[PDB]
Amino acid sequence: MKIFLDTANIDEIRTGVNWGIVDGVTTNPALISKEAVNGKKYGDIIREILKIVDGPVSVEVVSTKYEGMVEEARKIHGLGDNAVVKIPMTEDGLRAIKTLSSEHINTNCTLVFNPIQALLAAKAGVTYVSPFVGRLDDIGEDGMQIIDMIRTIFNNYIIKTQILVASIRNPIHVLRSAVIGADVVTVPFNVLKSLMKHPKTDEGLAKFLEDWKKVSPDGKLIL
Amino acid sequence: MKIFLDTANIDEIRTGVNWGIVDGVTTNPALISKEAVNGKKYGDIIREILKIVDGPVSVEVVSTKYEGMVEEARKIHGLGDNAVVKIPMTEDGLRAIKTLSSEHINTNCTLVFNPIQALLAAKAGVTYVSPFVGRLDDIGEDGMQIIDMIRTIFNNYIIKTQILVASIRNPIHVLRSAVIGADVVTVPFNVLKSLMKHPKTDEGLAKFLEDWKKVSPDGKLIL
Amino acid sequence: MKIFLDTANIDEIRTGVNWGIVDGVTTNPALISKEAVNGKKYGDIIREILKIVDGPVSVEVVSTKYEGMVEEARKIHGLGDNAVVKIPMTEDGLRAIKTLSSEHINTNCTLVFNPIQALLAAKAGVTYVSPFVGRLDDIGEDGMQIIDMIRTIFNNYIIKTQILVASIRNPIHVLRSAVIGADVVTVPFNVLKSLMKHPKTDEGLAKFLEDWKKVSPDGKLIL
Amino acid sequence: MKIFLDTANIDEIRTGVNWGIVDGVTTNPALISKEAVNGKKYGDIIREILKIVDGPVSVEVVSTKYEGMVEEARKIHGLGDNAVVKIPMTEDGLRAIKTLSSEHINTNCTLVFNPIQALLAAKAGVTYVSPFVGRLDDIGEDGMQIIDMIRTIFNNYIIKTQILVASIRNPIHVLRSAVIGADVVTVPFNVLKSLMKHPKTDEGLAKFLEDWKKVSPDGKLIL
Amino acid sequence: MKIFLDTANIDEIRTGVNWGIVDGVTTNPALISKEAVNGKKYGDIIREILKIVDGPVSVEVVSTKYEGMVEEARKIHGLGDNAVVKIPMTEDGLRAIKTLSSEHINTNCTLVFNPIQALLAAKAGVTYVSPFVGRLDDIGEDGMQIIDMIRTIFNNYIIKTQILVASIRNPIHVLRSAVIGADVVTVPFNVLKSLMKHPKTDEGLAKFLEDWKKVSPDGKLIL
Amino acid sequence: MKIFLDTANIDEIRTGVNWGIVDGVTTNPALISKEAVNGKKYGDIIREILKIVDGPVSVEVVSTKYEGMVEEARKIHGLGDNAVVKIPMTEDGLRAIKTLSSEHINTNCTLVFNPIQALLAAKAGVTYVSPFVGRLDDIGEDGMQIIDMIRTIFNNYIIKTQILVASIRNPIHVLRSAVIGADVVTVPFNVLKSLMKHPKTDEGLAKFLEDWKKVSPDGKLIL
Amino acid sequence: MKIFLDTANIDEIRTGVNWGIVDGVTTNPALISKEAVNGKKYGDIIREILKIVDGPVSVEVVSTKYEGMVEEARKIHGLGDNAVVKIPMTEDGLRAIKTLSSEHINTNCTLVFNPIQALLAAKAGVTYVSPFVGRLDDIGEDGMQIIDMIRTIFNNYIIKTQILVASIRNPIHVLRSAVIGADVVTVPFNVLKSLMKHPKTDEGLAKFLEDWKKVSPDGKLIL
Amino acid sequence: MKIFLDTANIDEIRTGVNWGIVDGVTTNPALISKEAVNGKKYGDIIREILKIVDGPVSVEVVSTKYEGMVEEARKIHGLGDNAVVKIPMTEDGLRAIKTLSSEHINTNCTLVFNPIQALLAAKAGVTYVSPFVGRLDDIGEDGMQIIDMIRTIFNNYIIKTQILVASIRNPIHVLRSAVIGADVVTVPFNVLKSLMKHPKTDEGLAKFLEDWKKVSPDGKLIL
Ligand SMILES: *[C@@H](CO)[C@@H](O)[C@H](O)[C@H](O)COP(=O)(O)O
Ligand SMILES: *[C@@H](CO)[C@@H](O)[C@H](O)[C@H](O)COP(=O)(O)O
Ligand SMILES: *[C@@H](CO)[C@@H](O)[C@H](O)[C@H](O)COP(=O)(O)O
Ligand SMILES: *[C@@H](CO)[C@@H](O)[C@H](O)[C@H](O)COP(=O)(O)O
Ligand SMILES: *[C@@H](CO)[C@@H](O)[C@H](O)[C@H](O)COP(=O)(O)O
Ligand SMILES: *[C@@H](CO)[C@@H](O)[C@H](O)[C@H](O)COP(=O)(O)O
Ligand SMILES: *[C@@H](CO)[C@@H](O)[C@H](O)[C@H](O)COP(=O)(O)O
Ligand SMILES: *[C@@H](CO)[C@@H](O)[C@H](O)[C@H](O)COP(=O)(O)O
Repeated sequence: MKIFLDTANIDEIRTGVNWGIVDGVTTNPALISKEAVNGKKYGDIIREILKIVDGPVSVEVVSTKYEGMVEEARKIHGLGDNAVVKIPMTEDGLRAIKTLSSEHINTNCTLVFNPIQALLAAKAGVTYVSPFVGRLDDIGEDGMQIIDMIRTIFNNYIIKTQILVASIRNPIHVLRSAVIGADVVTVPFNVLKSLMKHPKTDEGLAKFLEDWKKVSPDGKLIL
Repeated sequence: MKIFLDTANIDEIRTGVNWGIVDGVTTNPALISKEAVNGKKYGDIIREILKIVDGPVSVEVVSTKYEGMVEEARKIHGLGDNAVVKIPMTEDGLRAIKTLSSEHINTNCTLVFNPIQALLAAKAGVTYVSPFVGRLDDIGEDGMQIIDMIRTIFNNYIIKTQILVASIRNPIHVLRSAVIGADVVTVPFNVLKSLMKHPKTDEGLAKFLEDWKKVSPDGKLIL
Repeated sequence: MKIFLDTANIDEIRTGVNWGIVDGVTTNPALISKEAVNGKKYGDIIREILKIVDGPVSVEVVSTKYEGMVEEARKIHGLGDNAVVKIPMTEDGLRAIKTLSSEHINTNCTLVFNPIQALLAAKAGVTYVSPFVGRLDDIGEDGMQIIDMIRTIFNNYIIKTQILVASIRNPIHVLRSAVIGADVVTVPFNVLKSLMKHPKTDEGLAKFLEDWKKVSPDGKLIL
Repeated sequence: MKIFLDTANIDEIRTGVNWGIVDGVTTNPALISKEAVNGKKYGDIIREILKIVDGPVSVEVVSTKYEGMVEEARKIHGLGDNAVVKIPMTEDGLRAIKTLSSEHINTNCTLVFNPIQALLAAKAGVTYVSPFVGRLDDIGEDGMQIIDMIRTIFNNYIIKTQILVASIRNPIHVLRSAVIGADVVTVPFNVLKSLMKHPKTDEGLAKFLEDWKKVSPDGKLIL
Repeated sequence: MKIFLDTANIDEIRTGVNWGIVDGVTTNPALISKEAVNGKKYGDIIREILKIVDGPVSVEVVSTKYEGMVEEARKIHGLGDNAVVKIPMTEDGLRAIKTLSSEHINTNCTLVFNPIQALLAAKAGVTYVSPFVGRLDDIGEDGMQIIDMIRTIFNNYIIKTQILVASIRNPIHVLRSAVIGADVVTVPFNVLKSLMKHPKTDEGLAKFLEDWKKVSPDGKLIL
Repeated sequence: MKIFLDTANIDEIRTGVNWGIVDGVTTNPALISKEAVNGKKYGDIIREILKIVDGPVSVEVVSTKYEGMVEEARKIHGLGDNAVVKIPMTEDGLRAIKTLSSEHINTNCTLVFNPIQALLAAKAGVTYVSPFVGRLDDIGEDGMQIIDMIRTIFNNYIIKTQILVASIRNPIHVLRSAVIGADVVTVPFNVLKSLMKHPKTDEGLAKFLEDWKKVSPDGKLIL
Repeated sequence: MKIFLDTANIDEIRTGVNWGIVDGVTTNPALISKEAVNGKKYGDIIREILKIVDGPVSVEVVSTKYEGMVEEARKIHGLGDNAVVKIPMTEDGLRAIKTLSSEHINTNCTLVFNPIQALLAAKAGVTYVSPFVGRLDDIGEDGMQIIDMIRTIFNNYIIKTQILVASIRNPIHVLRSAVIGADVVTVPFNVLKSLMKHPKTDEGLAKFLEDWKKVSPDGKLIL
Repeated sequence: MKIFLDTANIDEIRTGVNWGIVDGVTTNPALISKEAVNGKKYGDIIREILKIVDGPVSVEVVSTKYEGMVEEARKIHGLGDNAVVKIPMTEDGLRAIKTLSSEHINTNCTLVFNPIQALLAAKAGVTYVSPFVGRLDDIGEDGMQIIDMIRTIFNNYIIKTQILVASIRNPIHVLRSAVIGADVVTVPFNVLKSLMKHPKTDEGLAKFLEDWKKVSPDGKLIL
């Protein structure tokens, strides 16, 4: 399972990549506008992320019309080969995905909330589909159930579109995604950081360190 | 999963084709007779759909006897290579399917209501079998259970006939067909258009464009 | 399980009542406005339905504010003892239900789309809660799964609010509701009419008539 | 589980009643007309069965209209207190059932092929409902599944209508009805007699009989 | 769960009665004829078992005709109040069971090999029904599945007939009968003795013995 | 299922109670110190919450030693009859719960992370036990599974301690708690507010309002 | 679920009693012989535990013959009304249990390794039966499966013998016993103390007291 | 499944290796410091184990910083080709694993307590990942459930990191690991010794020896 960082915060992206545990980044217009404050331009932020991340970087078009979407998508693609064009699940979005796929531009269909939407995006040739589990949780349905059904549907038809679980809120979204077999999760930094941690890891490390002081006073392993 | 449009209405077909999510069309004598009013003739309707749709186009014979069905099927085949001959599940229909299969004329066995009917159609060599889920629902049995059994039976014997789910009434027939693994669904236009839609997609799109207005006055993505 | 008729059409209600299989009626503002055209007034439609139907008749308030809802609910209550006040699942609607319940005015909480909303309505003391299965089917979620969860939740806490399955589109919504154990279904007239019918009932009746003609050419039973 | 005999053949009924395992009888127009030959009249056949069978005896109306059904029902009732009036699942039949039940005349609703039909018959007050399992088997659906659903539905609502499994063709219909918990099965005579039999019973009897000739030559148990 | 001994050997019964774990006895013509050798008469054997065993003692008739079975059953009854008359699952056997039940003579229907035979014996009023699990195992059918189905059936109808698992061959027949909830098992003596034993029991005692030798060489518990 | 608000924010508590959907409040030392800023005293905050909430108000002791806990608990209890003393799952906490239970002071055992801790608290007589699902989610285990096991354990032993699900982060914790059958959930305000809402409720209300304008221009229900 | 301490060590018993979570004690000749060193005698140990523990205190006989066991059991009973006589699963042990049960001396059958042994002990009238889960684990079978079967068997027959899970090695034996519904677990002291503990309890407690220092310098709760 | 020995005790390792059932060894700082007492040095213990064991030997770094870990890991690697570097699940440990993996130095990520940590370690390229089942049992969570999830996750993504079950306490951890399909278990010596043994193996051997003595008083097989 690949793990993407769901942020436009450059410092978070740097730190996450410096852990070697981040395989790419997803952004969206909200996450970008959060960071485009106090003189920082959205265009510089996008170029900087594309520079520092070796893996895919998902960047969302803002136009709602087919022509504007394909035009913006070609510009996004021109910024670097790791750019992935994020495109909403709409009638025009699907048309744009089909055209862009034929042009060998990688695409990520976003704002997906049920398995049939996901299937339609795959039929259009989309590289990744992003169902939003947290926003489903918000409306009182277990979002992970939609991930499970997409995985089954994609398995049934040997679909090559990757399932990119998005709107992740907690480490159990991540655990359930991995057990289901989703291709990718995208996580906020706070969630990313918690995935490495466990209280018994902390405790066991402290105890081993104390045990070793009985045999080596300076805490080193001299071999 | 392939998605066909279940209509003889030219504008619905034109619209759904232009969306890029319609892989074919199914018709029947009722659908065609609805469009053959105020001047239009059934031959023009059939020829016009064949022209618009690159994928399979299923057209039903009207004869009930073997010889009439085979003669009408050859005339339907003559209209274009993408024509598929729809034939009812009857003794004469099965004989016709076996004859036409040997002539390499694609066939679609219709009016199928249980799994063993579907198996018999497959044994006669039919290209597609169309179980009617909505008409089973109407009589108080969950029509999707028949799709699940047909899928298992066809998997057991490596059967190459495609399951074409028909008499579809709502987007859950479509969801459950995909989870089962049916090869094709054919859907009325009203159903097809709903498949792309979800209120959270609409809410999330409107919110993203509002966020973007905080960094781009004219709502543009300049890169 | 009670079966209500989901219409404001007086001819449909008269017919279903005469069949003896209609235990009540649900209306909403869409249904009522469909009938109050070309002269007929909405207050007259409501009153005629109250007169015809011996069972509960659900009539929805139009105000969105607590004070207006309660005022409208009292005028609804005053039209006849079988009137039930239909109230939307909103903050003001919950407050209205709590007040009307304390006044021994029967209430029906509507526009419910997940099990926790249904629980909230039951906690406000609502007489009936109406989850909309067909509108969930429309957005790609199996609406009956919400009914199943509500039944389990209500069973857990011995809740007395009745589950009134609404937005019903087909006889399998009805079948599954009964298997789950929902208290009420409300159905449109074309669904109601299908519930009695089965092709093997029709076929068996015809056959038994022919059998009887052998021992009695007139077709009567003389005992 | 009560066990009824599904026949109008007086020799079969006598033979089966003579065994102590027959709790009642069901007839229908076909079963009666098969026996009403060679100067034998349907009225005598019915009266004879009523006299010989302590338990319920189900006798089917032939009128298809409400008023004719109620009039035939009362005449059937007048033939004996054990008579039960068999009435088809139609709009007129439901109306007739509701009238007869209020007159304390026992009823049996027949020609039932799905669970919601069975529920409607129970809601009209019918004493017994008879789903036809064999005729469902004939059309490619496992009829016993319908019994299972009706049992669950009736349990959910504490329904007092007895489930009378009809159109029984083999002893596995009977076994499955008992495991489900149906209240009654009605069986043809050939099925009835097979229910007592098993090859290991026969083989065991013969061995014990031979084992006993070792200790007692004449085959007696002198105590 | 009650536990009976399945034998006619007086020494086995005497030994098992000494243990306090045998609740009754079953015999059959094969078992009785094995002990009636070298001048021991079957009449003596039956009387001595009745005297030794406080609980039910099952003794099988030898006639196959109704009158003879009822006559023999009455002689058996007269031998002691704890006598239970064992009667085969046949047409005359069901008739005899019904007659004897009405005479308040306890009965045990034997040579039962499926659940419907067990149901029929229960409907005749039988006190105990004895399905033969070992003989089903012999013919390649898991005999315990029949016990499971009988338990479910008897539970569905609140049947008072006790399930007496017979033809037991090993301790797992016993374990599974207890997990199912059968009322009684009857076991051969070699099975009965095995039920108390387990190698970890034997090992644990020896070790506790050795431990106590450290504290008290005497081997006593002076309190 | 009772719903508590998990906050010490007086404005949130006022608003939640003014919806009639809040059955009590839980606090802890963190939530209280959040509000005890800029001249507001912790003691006034606790008294104010106890004043405005009619249901239970859980207030946590700060002492870690048994004597300090029982002393603080008696002071908390003295502030009002709705006060519940929140006590951590420690050796001294359990001793304090036992003493306080005998004094008829209601208690809430907090910081519970597995089902056996919950059982020990119930054995001590605790009124409520609070397992922390969100903090389990944080460490990579599905916290709701612990709620499920506690419910089963409590069911097994007819335990009267109420399960109070705490550390709730999202509406699916709430839905799963209700399906499991937990006695109480305690939720932050943001979660509380989301429980009432659904996009289809919003949409349906807007549509009904527009439909009614065709029949009543001023949007009122004049009866 | 009752929790007993499985030890003869006086200080462990004293400590666990003072915690309020120990409902009784089990001993065996090995546990006692461990404490009967450096002067202390087994009689003083047994008498001293009986004094400290209000609940049941199980004390094992050392004789292997019926008469010795019954005599030792009467002497154990004489030591206090809370004494329970532990007797192995052997033929003489079962006889002793039956005799002692009639004398109203409470008993505990030990060295039980499968469900049928437990059933036999229950049929002899034993107060508690102790299956050894840890010693089953040692030989490669999951000992908790035996507890689950015993629970089902005892439920089937409304058996009043309490299941006392023994040879417990870890807190998951305890968890699974509670989920199954065993009546009692007996645990070594090391296991008992771990049952109250969890790292997140420790982390959360330390964090709460840190938060409170921001509003109360001396860490006190003044109300 | 490979079986490693989890000890630094050279006498235990020698013994297990001589049995032929030990495929490798795991150590940690606690285990090593237990043996390096009263003269013996830690560097000598490690070297002797590397010499004795032909299979993998896991030796844990003591530094907590990336640079120190890699330096220590290289000195460990240099001691022999069978050395595996054990590295804790921390941010610096993941970085170290990634670096060492690129240097073709085999690694073992330790102190893993949930499936997502195990996934992270596999993504860093670790040779073996060691979840601690016994430490999870200690805190009241069934540690084997984490092994089951890791196996499923690893199967989903065709991950080549081997699952090395650690913190093993009993032979049922071993049994369940094999049923799940874990790649390796590492066991303490007292667990290892039990894996070969079963009381029925011992009993059957004794019996077969007695049987042979009948046909051969010396006890040999002369062929
Ligand atoms: C792009 C899709 O892969 C992502 O940035 C998604 O927009 C977010 O993951 C959605 O998350 P929120 O629901 O928190 O906006
Ligand atoms: C041909 C078979 O695929 C289709 O046109 C079918 O006739 C329809 O799908 C049947 O649907 P209705 O039950 O709505 O006629
Ligand atoms: C009132 C009970 O809430 C009913 O009239 C419901 O409004 C309808 O059943 C909703 O159905 P539609 O989704 O077809 O409007
Ligand atoms: C009356 C209803 O219980 C019965 O006589 C039914 O008509 C028959 O059981 C129907 O059986 P067939 O399918 O064999 O007519
Ligand atoms: C009487 C009925 O309970 C019993 O004695 C049975 O005949 C035997 O249990 C049958 O056993 P076999 O199959 O071993 O004869
Ligand atoms: C008291 C226990 O019922 C509550 O206030 C709990 O402390 C909180 O619910 C714990 O939640 P957090 O994990 O967010 O502190
Ligand atoms: C008596 C029966 O409850 C207990 O003392 C048992 O002897 C022990 O629980 C057995 O445990 P070990 O297997 O550790 O001896
Ligand atoms: C190394 C593999 O990670 C092993 O030595 C582990 O540290 C131990 O198996 C952990 O066991 P304990 O929980 O008994 O220390």
